[PDB]
Amino acid sequence: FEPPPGVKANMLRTFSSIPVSRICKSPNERARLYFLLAWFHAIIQERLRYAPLGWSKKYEFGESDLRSACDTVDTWLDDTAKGRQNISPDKIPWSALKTLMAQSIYGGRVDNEFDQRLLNTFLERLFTTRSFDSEFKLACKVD
Amino acid sequence: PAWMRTLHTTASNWLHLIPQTLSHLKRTVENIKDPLFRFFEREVKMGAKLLQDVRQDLADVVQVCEGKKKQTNYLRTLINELVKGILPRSWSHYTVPAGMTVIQWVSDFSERIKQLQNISLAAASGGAKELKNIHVCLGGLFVPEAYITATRQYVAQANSWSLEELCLEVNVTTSQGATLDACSFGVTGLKLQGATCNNNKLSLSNAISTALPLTQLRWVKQTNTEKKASVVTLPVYLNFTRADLIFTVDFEIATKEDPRSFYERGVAVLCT
Amino acid sequence: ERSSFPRFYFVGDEDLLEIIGNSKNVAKLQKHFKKMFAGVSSIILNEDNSVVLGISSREGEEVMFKTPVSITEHPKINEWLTLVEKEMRVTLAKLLAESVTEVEIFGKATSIDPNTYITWIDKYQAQLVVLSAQIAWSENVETALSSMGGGGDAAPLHSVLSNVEVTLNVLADSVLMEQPPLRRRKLEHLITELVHQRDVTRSLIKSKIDNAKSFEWLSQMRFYFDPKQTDVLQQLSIQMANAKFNYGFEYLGVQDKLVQTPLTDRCYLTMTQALEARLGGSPFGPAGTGKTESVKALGHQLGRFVLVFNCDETFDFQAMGRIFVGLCQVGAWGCFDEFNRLEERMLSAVSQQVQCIQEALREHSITCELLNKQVKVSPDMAIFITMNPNLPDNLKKLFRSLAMTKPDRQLIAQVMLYSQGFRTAEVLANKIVPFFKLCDEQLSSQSHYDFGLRALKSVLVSAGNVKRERIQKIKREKEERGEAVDEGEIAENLPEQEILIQSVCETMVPKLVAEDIPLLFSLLSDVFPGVQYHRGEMTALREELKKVCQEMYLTYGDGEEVGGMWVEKVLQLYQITQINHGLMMVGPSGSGKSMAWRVLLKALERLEGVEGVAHIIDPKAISKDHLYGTLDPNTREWTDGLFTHVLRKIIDSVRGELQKRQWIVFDGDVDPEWVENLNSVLDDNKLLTLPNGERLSLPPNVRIMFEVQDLKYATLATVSRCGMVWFSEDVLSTDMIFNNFLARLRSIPLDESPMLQIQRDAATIMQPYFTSNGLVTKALEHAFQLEHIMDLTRLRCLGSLFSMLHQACRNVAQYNANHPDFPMQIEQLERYIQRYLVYAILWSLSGDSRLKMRAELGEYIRRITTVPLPTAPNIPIIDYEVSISGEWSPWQAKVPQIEVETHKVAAPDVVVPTLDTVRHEALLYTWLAEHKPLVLCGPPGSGKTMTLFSALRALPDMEVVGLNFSSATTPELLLKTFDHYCEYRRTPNGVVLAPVQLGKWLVLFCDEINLPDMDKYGTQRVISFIRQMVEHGGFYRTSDQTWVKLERIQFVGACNPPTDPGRKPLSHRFLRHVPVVYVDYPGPASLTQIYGTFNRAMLRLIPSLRTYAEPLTAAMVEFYTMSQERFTQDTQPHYIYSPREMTRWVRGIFEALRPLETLPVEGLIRIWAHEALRLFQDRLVEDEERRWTDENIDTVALKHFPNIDREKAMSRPILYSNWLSKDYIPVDQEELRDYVKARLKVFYEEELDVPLVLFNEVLDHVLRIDRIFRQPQGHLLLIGVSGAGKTTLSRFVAWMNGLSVYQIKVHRKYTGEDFDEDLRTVLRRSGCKNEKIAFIMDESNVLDSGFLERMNTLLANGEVPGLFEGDEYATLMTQCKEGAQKEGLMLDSHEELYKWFTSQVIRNLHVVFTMNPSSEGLKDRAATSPALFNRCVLNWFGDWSTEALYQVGKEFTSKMDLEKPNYIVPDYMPVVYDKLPQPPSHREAIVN
Ligand SMILES: Nc1ncnc2c1ncn2[C@@H]1O[C@H](COP(=O)(O)OP(=O)(O)OP(=O)(O)O)[C@@H](O)[C@H]1O
Ligand SMILES: Nc1ncnc2c1ncn2[C@@H]1O[C@H](COP(=O)(O)OP(=O)(O)O)[C@@H](O)[C@H]1O
Ligand SMILES: Nc1ncnc2c1ncn2[C@@H]1O[C@H](COP(=O)(O)OP(=O)(O)O)[C@@H](O)[C@H]1O
Ligand SMILES: Nc1ncnc2c1ncn2[C@@H]1O[C@H](COP(=O)(O)OP(=O)(O)O)[C@@H](O)[C@H]1O
Repeated sequence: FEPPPGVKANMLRTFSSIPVSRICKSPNERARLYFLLAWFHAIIQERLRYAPLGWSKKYEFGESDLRSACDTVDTWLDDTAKGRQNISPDKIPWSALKTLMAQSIYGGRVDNEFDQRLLNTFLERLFTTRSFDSEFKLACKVD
Repeated sequence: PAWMRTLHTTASNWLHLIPQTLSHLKRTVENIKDPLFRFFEREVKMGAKLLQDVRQDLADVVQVCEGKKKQTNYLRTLINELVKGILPRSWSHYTVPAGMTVIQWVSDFSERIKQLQNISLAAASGGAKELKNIHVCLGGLFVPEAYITATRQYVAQANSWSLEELCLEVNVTTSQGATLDACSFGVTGLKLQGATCNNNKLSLSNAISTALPLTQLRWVKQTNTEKKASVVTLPVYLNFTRADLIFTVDFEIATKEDPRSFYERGVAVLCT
Repeated sequence: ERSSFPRFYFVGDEDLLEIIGNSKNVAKLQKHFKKMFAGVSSIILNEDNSVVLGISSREGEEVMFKTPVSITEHPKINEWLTLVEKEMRVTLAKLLAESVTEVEIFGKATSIDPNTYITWIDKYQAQLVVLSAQIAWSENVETALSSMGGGGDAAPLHSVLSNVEVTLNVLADSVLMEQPPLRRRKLEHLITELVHQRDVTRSLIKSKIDNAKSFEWLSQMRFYFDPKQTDVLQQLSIQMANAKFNYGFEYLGVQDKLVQTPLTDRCYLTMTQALEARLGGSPFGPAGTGKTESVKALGHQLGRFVLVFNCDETFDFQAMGRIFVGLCQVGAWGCFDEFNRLEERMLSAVSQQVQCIQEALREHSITCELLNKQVKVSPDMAIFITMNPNLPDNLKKLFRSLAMTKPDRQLIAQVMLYSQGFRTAEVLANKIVPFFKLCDEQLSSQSHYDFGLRALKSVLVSAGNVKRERIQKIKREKEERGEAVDEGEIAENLPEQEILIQSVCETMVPKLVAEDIPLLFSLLSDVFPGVQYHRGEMTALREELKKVCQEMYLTYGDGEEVGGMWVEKVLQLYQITQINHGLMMVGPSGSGKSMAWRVLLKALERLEGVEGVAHIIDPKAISKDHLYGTLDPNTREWTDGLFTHVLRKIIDSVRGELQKRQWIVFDGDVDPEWVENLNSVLDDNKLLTLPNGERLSLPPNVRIMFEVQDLKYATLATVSRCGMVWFSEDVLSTDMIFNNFLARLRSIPLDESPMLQIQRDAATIMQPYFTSNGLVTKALEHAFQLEHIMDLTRLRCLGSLFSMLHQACRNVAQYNANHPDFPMQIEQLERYIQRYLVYAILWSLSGDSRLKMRAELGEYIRRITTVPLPTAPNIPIIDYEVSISGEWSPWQAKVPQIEVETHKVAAPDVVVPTLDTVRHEALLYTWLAEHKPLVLCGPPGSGKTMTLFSALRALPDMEVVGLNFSSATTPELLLKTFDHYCEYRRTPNGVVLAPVQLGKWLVLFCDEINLPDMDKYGTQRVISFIRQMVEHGGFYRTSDQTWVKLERIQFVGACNPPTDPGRKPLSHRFLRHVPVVYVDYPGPASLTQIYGTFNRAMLRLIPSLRTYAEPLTAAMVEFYTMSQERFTQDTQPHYIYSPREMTRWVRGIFEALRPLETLPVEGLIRIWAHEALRLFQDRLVEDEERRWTDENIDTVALKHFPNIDREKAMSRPILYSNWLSKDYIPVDQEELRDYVKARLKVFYEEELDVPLVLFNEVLDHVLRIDRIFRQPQGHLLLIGVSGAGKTTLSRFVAWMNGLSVYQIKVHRKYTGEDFDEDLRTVLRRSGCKNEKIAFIMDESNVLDSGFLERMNTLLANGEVPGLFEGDEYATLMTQCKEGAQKEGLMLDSHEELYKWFTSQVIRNLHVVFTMNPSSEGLKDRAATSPALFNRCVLNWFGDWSTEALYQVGKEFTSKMDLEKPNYIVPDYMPVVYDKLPQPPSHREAIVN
């Protein structure tokens, strides 16, 4: 049994794995964050197949790292948004998420400096307040 | 057994392929003072030792193949590795891509020995001064980072500067249209994957690899000025496996380009 | 019991039992506190020893409890232990509050007063002051951010940064001037933390952070202190990111602070996130990147004790289990170092254990199953696993990962330089770090080289010490010249690149080889340009070295003078001693390391007035368990090891050894088994940790050095942890050795003065030949060019030459003594000494080579010397000897012509003198006079054991004890021999081992000294032990760990060439002390003489044949020649030939001849041919080899006995048997067949009924095997394909000759003890019963090599002492007493009856070994156990030949009737049977 390749399939598997109640919590923006996380996770995992180019070595960006990232997002959103139904996208602790998922999660396995640079580039591109606009591009010039 | 006959055939073919001998460099006090001569002498000694070991092992394999020699434990292990197509551990003393088989390793070793022979001939004809103006392929050398350090030491000693205050600048130009300055060292064989370099300017391209004609390494005093927003730092890996990081070059991207796109697409310089 | 107060759960059962038994003895509880506390090494009490006043750390810093715990009020051990711990935590919290308040007073200040700051630092602990600074800075930054919360406002945060800056300034002035070492460490830690705080505050200022909740501030490690908190333990909380930890408040004492570099911060963040998420972290990455340290620093900063295990290949479990359950109950962290090195099964087991513990930890987010017990896992427990490249599959989901790819060396330096007080630290760091990168890359690779982080750290600490010393020197100069004293002025005008260069040189130049010294300088010129250093000579030390060298007869020099290099090396050793506590003198043996450090110690004692004491310990000879200490698995008693014993003795300061200078020299090879424990001592912590947990602090005066010749097997860890001094062989030039020998000869008498005058005259005579570029030096240079049987060491040849010259002086003294009227005059003395010197070079430099290279050396020395030499046209000077009259007389005249007694032919004892015999006798006499151990190396046989034995028995006062070393030899054998033949006696010098017999020099002859197997690190334990007693003149008794001085004990060894299979080359360090004499096979002339004597003595039985003695011997030699030329060892492993075969030939001919009163020449030729076939033909494998042997013996017989008839003397059926005739006269094959067929019928009727067909090979085999049984100690190595009938014929012969067959019933569970018991039963069944046993062995019955070792000892001694011991030995004694009473011999003592038992076994017991013809297996069997090839005779059954198959077929298919008259003879008959009848019948065709 193998996971079907495809960003769509990876995102579907990630969304199915996470319980539906957790993604739908008091802050309505939380789900948005989770989606971004899922996308980012998918992208990272889908760059593993092109090991010489997408990275430097086949890192173990497994489901444990995704669970850790979900837990970090949960804790930081609960701390920042103390039982608030809506929170402004700027008020989201973006810096905490970027730093933790660049150094602690997804970065503990990264030993090459340039792989860390690539991870930082991905995090700064995706995790930002500008994502909460309808004009945000998850990718550019795909085809 | 037919495996014995075909191993004889391939051993004879390789013994024909590999060059015969390598000449050690002549020691001299003035040459000893020169750091480039020291590095190249170390490389020559290592290459000659490995070449002699490989040639003697192949001769022993051939003698066993005639039946004139019995397979000792080392010889038996070498024969087993040869038949299975795996690289013998004794032969591999320099860093080698993991997936490379025996035949490619012999070809690479032959090319490296040819380069070393040319280098030794040039050094014997002249000296360290001529040794400075030799265009050397980083992949061909056994330890290219030692060569980078040797160039840094040579530039520091020539101008009486300290090593830590020197920084590296890369000028990618054609071999014919190149200027050999005091601090400039020529390097060939570098290949850029993910981009094309024209007039020392990087442009994104869909080509798998663009061969850099001649890279000039220049050691200059630390200007203590921040690098421009168009400056991108590119790793230089030894082989396509991207397991060895020799050093980092700094290029100027062309206008309308984004350094983040350069980071994402995995643009890198490869020695081979 | 341990469930309540789990903190003392840390210790094992041993310490629990000790604390229970010695609960009232609180003074004996300090070891437990050392075990479980991190920094606390003792508890401070009053004189009554009844109230716990406080705690004290290993450095000497102590903390006084605010409310002392009274032990009297709480007699229970656990109650008062818990009270003490709670008191220590509360008092630490209160002191933290006090120091935080004090530093807050210091905080928010324009300037600080140095005196008040130093007083505050002295008042509190290093950990406490660092924590107070952290708390104050954190609170200040939080207040600044609270003010900034408005946004777009003025920034007093700058002031906070400025505040740090200003206090940093005073620190930069505090460490410049001299401080106590403890306050120095406090200042260093405070400076490191202040630099980190300044850097992070600068980063905050750059980021313009204006919110207290901004993540950039939240990532930084924050401390929060709440006086208002009721619980003092919860007053301090360490919050970083979202993770929160309560401070441990446990006393760390003083620990090494780790500069918090970017990476370490990332590590802090990752591990804190992992611990908050309730799963451990794994900081994987290369070696020396901070993996372990970073974990320890994180644990200490939280106030916790980390237990860092070592996961070496040799790893303990029960200790690991107890230590791990102790940590689990305690809650202290546990770190694993290099997890991947563990064995796969070991890895799986430990991974399962940590999986269970981690699952328990996550469940707590509570007891778990550990060692079949319930262990309460505290929530604070954490586990870290450092790896080197992955985690086991069962742990990949339970542990976060982190990459320690590369440490921040450029910062680590800068920060440590600012800690030492260096100005311009940034430039110095940016220079030093790339310089060490260059050293690690550009310098040639060596085993002892090390340029890692630990090096940088040390080098920089040494640089700080050097700068402080230079500051003090300039201050003293200013005090003496003028009075203007200003520390800042001295510091400002002080060059600092020069200080760094000097420290780098003092630390690294000693370890550099001769070629790498200039390169380093060039490297410095590349990194520190234009700045040079000059080494400061130690004039007082140079004078003391000169005096000590004069006193010890060593050559001393300065600079380019002779001995200058050695003096510089001694000075470098002194510098390394000054700047390190752990030394390593690496260099080839003979470089003067031992004498270098001895002379340095003596000079230091005579200079500084501090008397030095040196303890020399050999680590490899002793056992590691005895080296460090033994903990009983059951009684749990701790007996300190040799190193532990001497360290505890030094620490105890019983006789002022703390005042003294103690040097523990680990003379011997180093391997990563024992030194792993020493890794905890060689670091900056300087403590010895024992498996019981008791840790001993290393005193400052103690220095640990490893006088080790090579470092090819030592790990990089130990290489990096101690200073290195390289002693190249060029350090000790030959002229120095010559000068030392001449000075010792001129100064000390040889006996212990007339002979002193003789020695002075001899030294004057040989002074011209011992000069530089003299005769001896050129001869030695030429001798190194030759080939030698063993490895050539310069000191070996020089020592042998010096010993032989001492013998020359003794001969001169003896001549003078025996001629009182005319003492030898000066001219004869010069002639004698010159000629003896030439002979001495000849027999010393080439005494271990073949005759051809001996002749080559003779020709070379004849060419180069001027001493008069013999004028023999072709005879080399070696066959010549130097008479006491100073004349060259031939050795042949010294050779007599003795006629052995007729009954004494081929006897074991008799030795026929010859040229080699007399020459080796003289050499042995000389090397035995000086008691110098020597090794007789030569091919098997070759007359080595007997030549030595004859010399030793000729010597009257030197008894001999033989010890057959095997591949499993261990020093316990030597200890057993020592306690068997010698005794320990208490003398004023000390305990001394001496022979029980007075006035006797016990010679421990070792039959196979190179046979013992070497360890995986190229070390032979017995060889190291022998070297130890030979060079140190004694060893170490491990029962009480005391130096035993050997008295009247000397060693002599013999061995086959190391090139032979199963032979390991000896150590060069050992070979230095033992001259090697090469006893080659006797030449054709020597064999001719020796065996002509034997034949002449033999043939005296029959005078009518006497005149044939001369040719027969020649023939016996002649044929033998081509044998050794034809069946060389290359063809087959057992194709060896020696004079032993010729001796067996002579013995067999004599045994055949003794019965017979008269016998013609043809009968003698028949006997000789029979013996030649039975010796030089059965060993053969191929048929053509046997045909060649038969044809060659035929040709030899006609060549040497021409006037004989070939048909009678050399009849093809050569069958000799005593079955039919009473005497051993040849018998016809048919009559022998009939008799053995009748015996086979009786065999069927009585024993097992298996039909045996009697083909002609069976006759020969049943004859040879019977021959072997009839001879005493008849042992056979039957070789043949299985089923050919080796056991079948062995049982048959044993039954016929009355020997009872005994085979061992071997199964899978047949252990070594079962085989030992069977051997004991057989020994009882053979000697105690006088009943001959045929012992049936097959290699299938062999399940282990130990079986072969016991059999080897049995074959080589006729018995094995190992089997029979204690009650078993007493039962044997009773049995042999009864047996001797029955046979008629009355013996009382155990020794005489044991010897009678050995004689009975050697005459009765007969062991046979059956094996299949595996040629490679044959070689391995020969190499592993030499006895099966030494004296055991082996036959080649092989497979049944074509004739044999034909006879088997006919005899078995005789019953069936393949008689077909319709059969017609074909034109072509495919004949395969050699003797097939010309008409094939149908039955014949079927058998064919
Ligand atoms: N300075 C010196 N001048 C003259 N002779 C010396 C000097 N130093 C040592 N020797 C002599 O040279 C030899 C060196 O022996 P030493 O044991 O010191 O060497 P080593 O290298 O330590 O050997 P090992 O490691 O086996 O102990 C001895 O014979 C000693 O007497
Ligand atoms: N951040 C640091 N600050 C100070 N010293 C450090 C730091 N990182 C590493 N070191 C030093 O580098 C060496 C590495 O030793 P260790 O931590 O055992 O490495 P590893 O576990 O990778 O083998 C030690 O001497 C340690 O003190
Ligand atoms: N000079 C000699 N006189 C008498 N026998 C000798 C002489 N030289 C050699 N031999 C014979 O050679 C054999 C030598 O065997 P041995 O010295 O015991 O072997 P190893 O020294 O290997 O134990 C002896 O059996 C002895 O009979
Ligand atoms: N001379 C012989 N004639 C007939 N059979 C024989 C003879 N020698 C051995 N055998 C056969 O060999 C068998 C036993 O072989 P054994 O001696 O145990 O083999 P190994 O040589 O391994 O000891 C017996 O069953 C017997 O029949």
